[PDB]
Amino acid sequence: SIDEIYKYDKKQQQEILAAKPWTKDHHYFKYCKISALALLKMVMHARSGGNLEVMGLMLGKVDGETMIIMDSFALPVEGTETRVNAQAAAYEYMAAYIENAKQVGRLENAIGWYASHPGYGCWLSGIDVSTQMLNQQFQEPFVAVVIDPTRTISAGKVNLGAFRTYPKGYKPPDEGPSEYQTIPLNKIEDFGVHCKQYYALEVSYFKSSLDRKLLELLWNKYWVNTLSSSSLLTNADYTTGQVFDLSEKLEQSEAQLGRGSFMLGLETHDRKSEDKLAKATRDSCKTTIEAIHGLMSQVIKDKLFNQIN
Amino acid sequence: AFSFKKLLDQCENQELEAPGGIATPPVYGQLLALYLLHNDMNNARYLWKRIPPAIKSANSELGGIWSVGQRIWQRDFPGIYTTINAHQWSETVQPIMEALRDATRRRAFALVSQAYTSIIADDFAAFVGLPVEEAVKGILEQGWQADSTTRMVLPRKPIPNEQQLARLTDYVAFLEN
Amino acid sequence: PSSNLLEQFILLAKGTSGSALTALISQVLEAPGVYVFGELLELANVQELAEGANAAYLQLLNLFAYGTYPDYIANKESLPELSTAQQNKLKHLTIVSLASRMKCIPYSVLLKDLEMRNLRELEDLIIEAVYTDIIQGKLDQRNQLLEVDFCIGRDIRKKDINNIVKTLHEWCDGCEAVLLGIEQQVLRANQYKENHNRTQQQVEAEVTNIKKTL
Ligand SMILES: [Zn+2]
Repeated sequence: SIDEIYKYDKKQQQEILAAKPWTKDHHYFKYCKISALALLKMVMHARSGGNLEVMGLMLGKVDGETMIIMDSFALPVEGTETRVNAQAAAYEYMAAYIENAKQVGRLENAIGWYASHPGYGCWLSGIDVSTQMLNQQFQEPFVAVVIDPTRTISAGKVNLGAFRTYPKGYKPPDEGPSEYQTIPLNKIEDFGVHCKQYYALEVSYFKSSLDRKLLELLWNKYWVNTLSSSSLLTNADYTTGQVFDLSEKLEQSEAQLGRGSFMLGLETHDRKSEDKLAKATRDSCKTTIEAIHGLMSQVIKDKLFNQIN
Repeated sequence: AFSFKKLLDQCENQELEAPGGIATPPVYGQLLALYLLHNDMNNARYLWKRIPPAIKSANSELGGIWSVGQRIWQRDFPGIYTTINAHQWSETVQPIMEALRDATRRRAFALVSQAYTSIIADDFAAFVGLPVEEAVKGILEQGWQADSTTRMVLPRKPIPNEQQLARLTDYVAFLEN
Repeated sequence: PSSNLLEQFILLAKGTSGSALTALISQVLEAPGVYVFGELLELANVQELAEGANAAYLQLLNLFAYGTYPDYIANKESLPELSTAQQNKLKHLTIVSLASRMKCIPYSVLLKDLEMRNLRELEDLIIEAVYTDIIQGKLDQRNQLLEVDFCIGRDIRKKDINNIVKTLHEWCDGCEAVLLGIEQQVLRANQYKENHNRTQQQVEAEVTNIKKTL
């Protein structure tokens, strides 16, 4: 059932919020499901911000290890945040909008915050980490989503990440692919200082009626120029960096395996090594299938156009 | 060529199903001749070693074909053509020996064209088993260059959409699961 | 303003005709801008010139409508003597016919079809045609090739309508074939997904059976 996810069960949410399973595991939340509406709104806000960072709130819910997102809304930022934080008259519009949604139907409460990084990638800065750590202390089920309007245009695919922080003092396990990202020199220092204080969630969608309609319409409308070359992957950057990350991860796994071959009776090492190899394989397979799809479209369209008759 | 391959397959089958374990001399002669046609020197050499000496002594033609095969192994084309045209081949061996001679001509013609940017006219004449002069007119009509002063020859070196769609679909099916 | 001038002469041709019309047609062949002559040919007074005694100008106009420069050279005895503008216009029209068939025109073909001796004036003719929005493309002097990306069309003797219909039918058949191929690929992908689901359900059934066994 495509529309099953849109059903809101208030008592079930209250039961989950009373249970607090995330207190039993700091890696509890692993997946982030984002609605088409949410994605579109967030991307539009980020690109209207242009080269300036904007932010908003995300409405949604939790389901097992998965955090869901549905909505998002701007807060009065008089004089581009002339006061502390991008809030000013924040919950003024927020609480009104919230009571108004309890009135017109929307009952999904705050599930997180989104912020934009125009032209400098998706990750959490020191300020972002402090903000998310605070959000993980009051509204425990919160997620820091970062978007990139400039990379959305450059690479073609929307650059989006979902993140959760670790509590002060707590160390992550050895397991950690950590995809490589191009970070400008004015941001790389802060990135490196805080990159191990949080982790990235797996961001996934679920199709839907919102998708079906939106996608079909805009697609036909603007894709009459269906060519757009055919390979926006031609830019080395993305592909090259992904392949480099894969190589690094696999070489690290090999170094581990070589040292673990001496220790007889370490099952955990074998477990993490197998998992890392498997993650590397799936990442490579997704890249390969994307390239294959691009080639398929290119070949079909080019053959149709050039020598049809 | 296609008929020769069919004959070779039939002759190979007849050798395997030999009642007394030995094939008739015509079958062995055809088998040895057809191996030389395809330049399958290893199979021809092993078949010759397999044949008992009784047939070799009772059939001097079989030894003559082996001598031709030995010349083919050494790749001495003037000797190969001389040995081919020296021994009288029976009605079952003359047509295939002529095909072997034609195969040698094409093999030598292509071999010179590839590895020899410039070759002496006498050397090319020896390679093709023909005297020099009409060999020159044979290659001039072939669009080649020949220098009369130095007697040097300058030879001139010469997927459907459905299959692609099937291969791409195989890509996708393999990477999907 | 060529179209407006063309329409005004069309309106004038509905009335005054004869030697004035022939001189008017000659002015059309001399006035730059007019690259389409089919509208003039459809006028009833042009058909009046067909039965009229004078035919040199009509055969001249007919050649500009469908013929090319080499045909005009052969007809130097039957056609009125052209002007510099008339010759350039015909040469531009001939280039249009040449560029219509092949998108890459070697300089050898250009020097042959248009009686072109000097290559310098050939470039002048080419750039003049491009600058007057007749043909669009790029020139490759190292390879001596004329790459034409886009060019204007020409009129039709009502005999190329069959060729147009055949080309459109071939395009429709090719599009339908590609659509059927895409549908077949979609069906094959669905079958592969069904096979994968069958393998998964077989695995889960085997697992459940062993769980029940123990
Ligand atoms: Zn940030």
